[PDB]
Amino acid sequence: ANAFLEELRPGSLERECKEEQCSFEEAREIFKDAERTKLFWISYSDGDQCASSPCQNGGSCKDQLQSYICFCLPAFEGRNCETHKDDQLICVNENGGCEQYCSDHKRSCRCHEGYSLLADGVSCTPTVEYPCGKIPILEKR
Amino acid sequence: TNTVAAYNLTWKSTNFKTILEWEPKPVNQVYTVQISTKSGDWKSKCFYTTDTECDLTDEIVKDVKQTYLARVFSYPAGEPLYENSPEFTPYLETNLGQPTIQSFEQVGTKVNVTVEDERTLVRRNNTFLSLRDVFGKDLIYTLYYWKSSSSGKKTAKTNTNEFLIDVDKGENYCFSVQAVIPSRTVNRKSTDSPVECM
Amino acid sequence: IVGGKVCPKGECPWQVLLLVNGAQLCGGTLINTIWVVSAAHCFDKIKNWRNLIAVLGEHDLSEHDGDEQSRRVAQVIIPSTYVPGTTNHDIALLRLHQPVVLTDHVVPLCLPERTFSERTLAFVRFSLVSGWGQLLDRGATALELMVLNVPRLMTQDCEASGKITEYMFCAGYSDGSKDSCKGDSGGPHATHYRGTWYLTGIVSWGQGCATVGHFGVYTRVSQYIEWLQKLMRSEPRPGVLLRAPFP
Ligand SMILES: *[C@@H]1O[C@H](CO)[C@@H](O)[C@H](O)[C@H]1O
Ligand SMILES: *[C@@H]1O[C@@H](C)[C@@H](O)[C@@H](O)[C@@H]1O
Ligand SMILES: C[As](C)(=O)[O-]
Ligand SMILES: C[As](C)(=O)[O-]
Ligand SMILES: [Ca+2]
Ligand SMILES: [Ca+2]
Ligand SMILES: [Ca+2]
Ligand SMILES: [Ca+2]
Ligand SMILES: [Ca+2]
Ligand SMILES: [Ca+2]
Ligand SMILES: [Ca+2]
Ligand SMILES: [Ca+2]
Repeated sequence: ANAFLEELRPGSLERECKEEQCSFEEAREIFKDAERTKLFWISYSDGDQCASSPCQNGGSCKDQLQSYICFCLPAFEGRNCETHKDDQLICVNENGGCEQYCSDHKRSCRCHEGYSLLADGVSCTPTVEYPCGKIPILEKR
Repeated sequence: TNTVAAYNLTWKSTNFKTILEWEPKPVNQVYTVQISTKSGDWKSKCFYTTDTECDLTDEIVKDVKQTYLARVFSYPAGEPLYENSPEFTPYLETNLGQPTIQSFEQVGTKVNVTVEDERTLVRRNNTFLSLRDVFGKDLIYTLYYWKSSSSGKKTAKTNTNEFLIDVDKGENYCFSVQAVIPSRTVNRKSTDSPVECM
Repeated sequence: IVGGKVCPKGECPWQVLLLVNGAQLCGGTLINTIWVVSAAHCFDKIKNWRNLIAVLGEHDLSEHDGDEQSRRVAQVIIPSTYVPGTTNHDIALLRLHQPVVLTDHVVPLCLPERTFSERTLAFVRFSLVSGWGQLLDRGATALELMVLNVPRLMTQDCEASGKITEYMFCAGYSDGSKDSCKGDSGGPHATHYRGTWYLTGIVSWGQGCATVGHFGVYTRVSQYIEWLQKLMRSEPRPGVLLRAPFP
């Protein structure tokens, strides 16, 4: 930028374009060569997309070319970390965590005949000796 | 009909931050996205969303070497209508993020230029891994440096994140590094980093 | 089964062998002590409905190790919508005259709920198919029970070839190497999910065994869950064949 008698000093990219907001004419004063000046103005014109703080729920942003990327926390996902893992517990989502049958309404798990639902409310276990869909010679001894 | 198939399924990935995008906006319908490997089961993401995008980062970081295929279903609001996305191999197709010159330092007729390690979205060990922890010997950085009084631009390259270049004494230099993977026909080079002068 | 492997004795305890006049007819699937699921086209040419036998615990046809359990088929039930000579609605529900005894070699395959099979099992990629059918296209049948692992395809992808209906689905390889074949019809298409196997398909039909650019077609069992469970609570009619209304 140009303040009182600033242009008496030699131009510097740091003080003028980085520390303040330089114009194309101030950039030309530092690079002199036009072809190299234009190459700088393309990348310089692309601002910091993280200035708006798009990320959410304690996510960190990183500026990119005409875009950005959000580093979400473990329990979060999405372009802006807006999605929570826990708020998706339904039968479409990994069978709702149920080992066998699932039902929407909190989702309720159930078991096929011959099995029975445990205390965890998701796991099934055989109640009979020969439950369906299991190989005895592989689940014995 | 009661539904229309999605289209323009495109992959948007940078530092393994993978986003699937498609069209159009929903009208009397909702979308569900599925993703799998070549021989893996289909896992669903973004269940019945009105969004025309879906973040698949958590699914592909489990193994960035694997080729992934996805599809977008269309439910109204025997099988529902859908559309397949192009195959996607993260390790070979993800865009290299814009590098950043961490620091530079001169000692006489030589200058050292250090590059900041770019953190990726691969959250191994409960922390984001850097760009070099993934590609290793495949990743290199190219340095573009020049004088204000130079005609063209000199170039340097390093297997690490530090350049050890020679300079003309007294002269003022500028710098700009670029991430590169020579073992790539597509997405071979990143975008140029911000300039840093002495 | 083409390009498959011999299923070790006891590792396919739900596989049923159906016979007519002592001759090999078709495969089947034990879903409980009394009822067996199979394909409908296998019963198109039957004359002696009394000479219909279902064997369980079988492995080697050329030997009798004592693990086999034979039962008379009391009642064969098929959808009214089914038409002999066509492919649609190719499923049959058989009632064994007396219940079989469950052993280490005789165990039924779980009949899943509709929603569960449609939401989860349908998206498990690979499933097992087995039977004593031909080992090659227009070849000899197998003596030892063969088994094969194949991936499931959605109808939109399989129609890269409206021949496949909503009561069907494709599965196998279009490379011409691994596929179910003639004689395996009626056999189980079993899908695994968390330590439990479920019935999701029935060997139905195809355009040549292991033909390039084509997959094997299987009856979509999830369509007949309510229909089957309904009949398993019905009073048996005296006639062997019984065309029940569907749905
Ligand atoms: C500012 O924030 C908006 C959304 O909050 C985002 O779209 C822009 O990219 C960012 O700069
Ligand atoms: C940036 O990264 C994310 C993942 C969170 O750890 C934030 O707290 C941090 O500032
Ligand atoms: C290795 As095995 C066919 O005996 O489970
Ligand atoms: C059984 As086909 C119509 O996919 O060749
Ligand atoms: Ca200034
Ligand atoms: Ca100025
Ligand atoms: Ca400064
Ligand atoms: Ca200033
Ligand atoms: Ca100036
Ligand atoms: Ca000036
Ligand atoms: Ca930017
Ligand atoms: Ca035998």
